[PDB]
Amino acid sequence: FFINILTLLVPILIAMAFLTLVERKILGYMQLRKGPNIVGPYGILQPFADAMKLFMKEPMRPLTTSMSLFIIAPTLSLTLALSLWVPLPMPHPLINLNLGILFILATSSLSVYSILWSGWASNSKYSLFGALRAVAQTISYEVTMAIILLSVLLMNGSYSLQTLITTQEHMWLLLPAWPMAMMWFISTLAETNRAPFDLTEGESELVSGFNVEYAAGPFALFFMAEYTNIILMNALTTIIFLGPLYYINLPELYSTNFMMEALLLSSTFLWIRASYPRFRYDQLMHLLWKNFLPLTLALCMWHISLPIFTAGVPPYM
Amino acid sequence: NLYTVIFINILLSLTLILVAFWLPQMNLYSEKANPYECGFDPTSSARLPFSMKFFLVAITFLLFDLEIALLLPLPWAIQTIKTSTMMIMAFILVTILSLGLAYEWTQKGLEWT
Amino acid sequence: NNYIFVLSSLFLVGCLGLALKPSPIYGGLGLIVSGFVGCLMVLGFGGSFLGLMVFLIYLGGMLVVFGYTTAMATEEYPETWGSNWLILGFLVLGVIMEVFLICVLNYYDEVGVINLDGLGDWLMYEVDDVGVMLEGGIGVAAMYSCATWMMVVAGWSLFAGIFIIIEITR
Amino acid sequence: PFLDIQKKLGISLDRHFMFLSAEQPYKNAARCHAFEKEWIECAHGIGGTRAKKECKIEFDDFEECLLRYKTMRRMHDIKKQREKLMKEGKYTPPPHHSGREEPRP
Amino acid sequence: MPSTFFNLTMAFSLSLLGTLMFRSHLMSTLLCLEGMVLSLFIMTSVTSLNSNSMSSMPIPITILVFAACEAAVGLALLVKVSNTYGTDYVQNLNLLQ
Amino acid sequence: AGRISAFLKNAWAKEPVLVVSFSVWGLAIIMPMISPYTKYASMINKATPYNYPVPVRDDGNMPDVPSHPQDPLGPSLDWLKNL
Amino acid sequence: IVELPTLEELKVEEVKVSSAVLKAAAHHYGAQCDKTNKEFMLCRWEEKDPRRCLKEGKLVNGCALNFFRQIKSHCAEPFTEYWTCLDYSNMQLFRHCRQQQAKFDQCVLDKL
Amino acid sequence: RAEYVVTKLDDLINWARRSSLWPMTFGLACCAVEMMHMAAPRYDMDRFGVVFRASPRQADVMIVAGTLTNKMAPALRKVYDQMPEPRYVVSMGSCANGGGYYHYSYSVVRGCDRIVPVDIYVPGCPPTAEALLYGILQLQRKIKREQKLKIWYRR
Amino acid sequence: MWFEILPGLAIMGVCLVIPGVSTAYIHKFTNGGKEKRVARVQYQWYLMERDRRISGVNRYYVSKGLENI
Ligand code: SF4
Repeated sequence: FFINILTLLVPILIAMAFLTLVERKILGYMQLRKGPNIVGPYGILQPFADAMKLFMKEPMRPLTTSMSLFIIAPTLSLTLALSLWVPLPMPHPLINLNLGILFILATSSLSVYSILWSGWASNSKYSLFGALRAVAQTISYEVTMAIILLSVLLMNGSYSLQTLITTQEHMWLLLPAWPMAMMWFISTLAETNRAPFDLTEGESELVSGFNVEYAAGPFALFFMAEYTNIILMNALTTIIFLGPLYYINLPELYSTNFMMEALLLSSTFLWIRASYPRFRYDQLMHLLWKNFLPLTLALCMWHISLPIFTAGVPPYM
Repeated sequence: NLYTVIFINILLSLTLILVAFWLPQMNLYSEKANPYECGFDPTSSARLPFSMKFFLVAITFLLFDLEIALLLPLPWAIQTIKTSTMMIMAFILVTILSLGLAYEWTQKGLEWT
Repeated sequence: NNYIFVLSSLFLVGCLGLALKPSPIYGGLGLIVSGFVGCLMVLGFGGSFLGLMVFLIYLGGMLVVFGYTTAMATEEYPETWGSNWLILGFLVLGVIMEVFLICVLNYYDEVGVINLDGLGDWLMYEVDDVGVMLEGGIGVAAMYSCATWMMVVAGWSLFAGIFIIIEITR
Repeated sequence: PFLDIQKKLGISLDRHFMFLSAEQPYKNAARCHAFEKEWIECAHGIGGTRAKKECKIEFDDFEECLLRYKTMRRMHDIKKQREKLMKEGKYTPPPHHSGREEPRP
Repeated sequence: MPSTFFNLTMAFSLSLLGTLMFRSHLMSTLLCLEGMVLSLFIMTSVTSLNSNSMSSMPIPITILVFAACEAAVGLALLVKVSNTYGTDYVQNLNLLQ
Repeated sequence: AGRISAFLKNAWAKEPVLVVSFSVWGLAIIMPMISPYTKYASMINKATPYNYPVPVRDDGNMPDVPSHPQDPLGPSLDWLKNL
Repeated sequence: IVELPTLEELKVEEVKVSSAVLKAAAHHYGAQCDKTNKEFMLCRWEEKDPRRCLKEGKLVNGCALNFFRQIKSHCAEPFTEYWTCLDYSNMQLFRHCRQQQAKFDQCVLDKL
Repeated sequence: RAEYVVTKLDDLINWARRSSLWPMTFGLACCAVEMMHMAAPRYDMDRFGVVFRASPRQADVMIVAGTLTNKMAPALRKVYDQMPEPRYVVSMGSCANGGGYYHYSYSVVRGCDRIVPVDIYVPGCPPTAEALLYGILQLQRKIKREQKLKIWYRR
Repeated sequence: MWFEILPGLAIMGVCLVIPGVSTAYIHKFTNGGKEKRVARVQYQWYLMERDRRISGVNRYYVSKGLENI
């Protein structure tokens, strides 16, 4: 089991490091740059050197900060971001929860708790601004996102994650639920703070947000947690909505199709980052409570009525 | 199982904090540990009272989170035998939530003060 | 094997720190440590829905409770658990009172409350082995069908809560 | 009730989950369901003051079932006698209690 | 079970001692009130789990919804107190004598 | 009768999200009342085996309650196996 | 004294047949052995007495081993194919190996 | 042999800092446009792996661009002092080198050498984006050829 | 060109197709050619507990078919 822990936790770190590499390369090719060509064979040794620069640089111990929350927020942030992968399905999961969608929802809010403790105990006015726009960002996203997960699991009757692939064996859930799918992709952009809905990391209205005073080390480990959340909710959107064909004789063919689909979804995520301009904390909350919450309440209404109109009551397992 | 995965995640991130702190060289002084705000010292203390501007929409975020935790047993309540009163109860409370958000939308407290 | 008693002593420690009342920014951290402890307690007891449901509803409430602590009720030089020494002395006094309470509670009562090799054996009373519905999710699913007045009164509480909060914050 | 409007209109609104022995989703009976059923059907309109001396045996059996206090006391003296007998060395443990045997299903 | 339930009763007696005194803020008292919300949920779910009375599972979500709704009412009450004062403290509220 | 149509088309052109939400809301309200498969959901949730329906005692009285499980007597499921 | 039966009363021929192979011979068990099994559940729901229903416990164990004796004597090899195919899957889902089920029911209708 | 292991660990710890060094989204000048032109995709930062972060706690090298006035001097030293301990400074342009224009002004600090250490002086009023991309190559080889663990060993 | 990103994206695809294939193969090697049973309800857990007590070597995965009966 610990062999499965090490061989699931090491190559997800290699995968998010290469996600930061293909972020810099895909934003480069979007922006007519070439991306980090000069180190490694085509870029491969850049994020290993980024970790080996940012972990052999030192962090601060500031006077103004609180030291216990300063050292206990980023250890949480890497633990929760690497611990949302353990109920993820693949063919057969590392850990099969009975109800794992609530674990994904709650511990995804606990990542924003790590961000929020960084924002308060970093103890800058910039960091307090970043903490309160984390609060306003989750005020925008959280009710909408859980109504989306509820209203799609009115088609798959349990909260289990293997039940999603035995529901999505025959067809994807993009085709019955594309008004769910577009607003879920927008809401998980709001979850994982990417460049349309990236406030709270900021970089173009304020300086850094949650990691203003957080130097190298804990800023790197937040960066580890943030891009782990990027590849995580890319894979979660990939398994829940465009979940591929599932063969019980060939799970590796389905895993290759799932990984081509997940690299397409991650390229779509970074493509959205280098295609759209950035929101505001007022307009973000405004349209995620105005143009989303009546629409996702009506989609909750329609998927409540969907085991009555077409009489598909979902099974328990 | 899951307690051991959570604890090896604790051990991995604590090992990363220990290799982030104890291995690099570090000299620290008062201007280095001075808090950053644009290149100057801050005007007041950084924990001075914020006057909050999203307060009523913050409380209806809290009450909407209580409604979605009310609405969380509904994927197993779709399997019940009294499905007429189940769908009437789900209809009347999603109508209650849409009318409450429509009241807040007409009263225009979504904008800050 | 002693999971629920170790977690319940940790809940006693976290509610003791919340009871000893720091700056409420730090009190939200202590109460959400107690919330993770209680979610893991219900998930170790057999409620696979109720612990994660209180983690969702409590993380989502306590987020903006934390935001209201760091906006409204903040202070220039706050008090954590280690700032004020009467609070720190009360913390170590409550810790030694807790372990003195269990050190007198395994000896006075002569019943099965605390035993060094006989605690944790009386935790699961009865779950059905061949039954199919033993988790807590279908019973709280039954408030849509059997106990419909609960959902009527909770939806009216939230409707009146929206109207009452608009009238308070106006 | 004070205003007995549920008994007046004849519709149960909070009354169908009042005790432990009420009806349950998908017919899964609670623990001490038979004890609660025999306690209510022994207090079936007797009254409170006469019932607390009449069905005191059935309440005492149901309270013993629900809280298991004399049962945990019995198992506490059994486990204390097991620790005393293992410290004495008289009690050879059986292999069925030790677990080193083929089990029946 | 009686060790867990008596330690939850001790946690409620501790949070009673917490919300029955005031140190500097009304908000830490409201955090003690929400500690009472969490302690009553854990106590109700532990009682329903070991008694296996799964028909009374509508009760602890009603505990959470009503007690967190009145907690949200008190959180915006502290917002209106700090709006009408500018301060927040317990000793600020002696103007009704 | 042109004012309601002009207001509906103006809201459709300007802010169509509330129009789509109220239309899908009214469709979800009225579509169980239209569809004939509303009555099949209670049939599905009744005719699922979910516990053990226990055998009953007999004195030679009832003929509808069968003895063999493959008897034609009782509530059959030709509306579910074939449909 | 709460009465409990002795260990020699519980000296039955216990069925040494596993989970997925029992799930393979689930519906044929309910097809064939329907008198003794429903007698045992009628005892256990109107008597509430596991000290009393042991004498029908011997009958339902004898019917289960007679049913498996008929299968083992007559229809062993498509049963081994079908229960190995059912034991391959995760939750013993019946959908994955319906091709073996037609061979199993054709062999059972041929011989038994 | 231990000195070979020490020098190869020194090269392995300096390879990361010479490749993935992270500069500063600075400003202040005419010379702010040419930092943006090294960001521009003709002579490119990000091909080397040279990323404009905004925070001084996350930065690794400071590109001081152009004029450094008397009001800007604590607003430059405060930022450099809150850079963490591998701190390299490029001075873009002649006003950050020694005060190209406004050497004799009342309100220019006469170069960035008066305030912080500057590890490479890149001259021009335009340093072209290729010219201080050469400058980031020369700082890259400078902290390649520095010896930290070697003089930790012989000490 | 467009084929420049695809080496790094291909080793990303290899190193992210390795944990699901690795956890399916280690579930097969854990449960001896069979897959790990999932206990969504209590009946599946009592079924797996009875599977362990039928096998008798404290093992879920090995099972007694008609070779014992
Ligand atoms: S160095 Fe030249 S180009 Fe740069 S700020 Fe000075 S005058 Fe302008």
